[PDB]
Amino acid sequence: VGIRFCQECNNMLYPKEDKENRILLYACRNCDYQQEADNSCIYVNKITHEVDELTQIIADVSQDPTLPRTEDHPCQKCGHKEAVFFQSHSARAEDAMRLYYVCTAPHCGHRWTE
Amino acid sequence: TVINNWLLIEGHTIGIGDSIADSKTYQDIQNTIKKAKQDVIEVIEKAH
Ligand SMILES: [Zn+2]
Ligand SMILES: [Zn+2]
Repeated sequence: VGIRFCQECNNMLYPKEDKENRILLYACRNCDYQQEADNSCIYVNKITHEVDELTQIIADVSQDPTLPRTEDHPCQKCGHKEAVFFQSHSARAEDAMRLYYVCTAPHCGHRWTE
Repeated sequence: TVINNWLLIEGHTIGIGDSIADSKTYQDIQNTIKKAKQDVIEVIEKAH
């Protein structure tokens, strides 16, 4: 999945085949540094990719003066009443109007979606 | 010619009295507008 780098030349490690022990080795093209990986999966491609933005929503959006606010949706963690909300705010989304919420209490930053 | 010289008797105009409605009509229009805005709000709530 991710990119792993050689410790000698600090270049990308390409996958190379070990035709003796039937094992996967990551080797670079600059030096002869070898490795054994734990992912065991070279490549992964998901075409749905309906990523939940709760990973990508920052908790600092609560300081936006231009966002709507509601008090009928208390925070799950700290029980604070006021909570900002907004829409998906994502391009390349075929169809979405679901709301997202962020707690406005400082240092809480709870970001959920009912 | 005939209609113009007769129109010199009847006359024609356009004014605010011709562009103003009645109180009952104003109430009807405002009611309809409020109902439509409420329905739009309901649709938005269902979408959310
Ligand atoms: Zn290397
Ligand atoms: Zn909270």
